[PDB]
Amino acid sequence: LKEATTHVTATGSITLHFSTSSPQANFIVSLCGKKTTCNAECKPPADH
Amino acid sequence: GKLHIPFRLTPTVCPVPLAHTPTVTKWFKGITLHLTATRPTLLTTRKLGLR
Amino acid sequence: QLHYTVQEEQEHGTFVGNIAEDLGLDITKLSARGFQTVPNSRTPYLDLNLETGVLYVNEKIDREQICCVLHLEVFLENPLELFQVEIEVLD
Repeated sequence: LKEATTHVTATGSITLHFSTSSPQANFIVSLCGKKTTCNAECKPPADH
Repeated sequence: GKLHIPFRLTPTVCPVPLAHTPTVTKWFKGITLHLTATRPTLLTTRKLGLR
Repeated sequence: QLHYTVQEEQEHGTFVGNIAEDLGLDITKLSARGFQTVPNSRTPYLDLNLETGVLYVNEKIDREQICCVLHLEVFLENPLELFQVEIEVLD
C-alpha cells in the first residue's frame, strides 16, 4: 500500500493506493486492526 | 645541493562539454538511445543486478 | 566576468577589487568552500586575500613591462564554480 495510517471518523468511505506484480490481486487489507480480503483482476501496464 | 622543481601539478576545476541529451524510445524489455555527438563521446551501460 | 581597473605604478597592498562583494558570494563561507586563485590564470602583479575575498596589488605595476590587460581566475568547491576577472592598467 502507498499509505500507512488513515483518519477514520464513522461509517464512511476511504481510498488507498497500492502496487503489485501479479495479474491477480487477492490480498488482505488490515483496516485498523482486523483483516479483510480483496479480489481483483489487474491488467498489464501500457508503459514498457 | 638541491633545487626546487617549479610548477607543481596542483588540483583545480575545469569545464567539460555536456553532450546532447539522448532520445529514448521504449520497446518491451529494452530502450533505443538516439545519440548525436559531433565529437566522440563515451556511452557506458550496465545492468542493475547480479551480472 | 569582473572588470576592474588600476592606476599606473600603484603600491603593494593597495585596493583593486572586492571579488566576494561583487559576485554575491558569502564572505564567511570562503574558507569552507575553498576560495582560491586558479593555478592557470595567475599574475605576478596582483594577489587576493583568501579570508576577505579582496584582490590587491602584489608587485608594483609596470605599464611598459606588461605590454593589453591582466586576467585572473578563482575557483570554489562544494559547489564547484569558476570566475574570471579582467583588470585594466592606465597609462
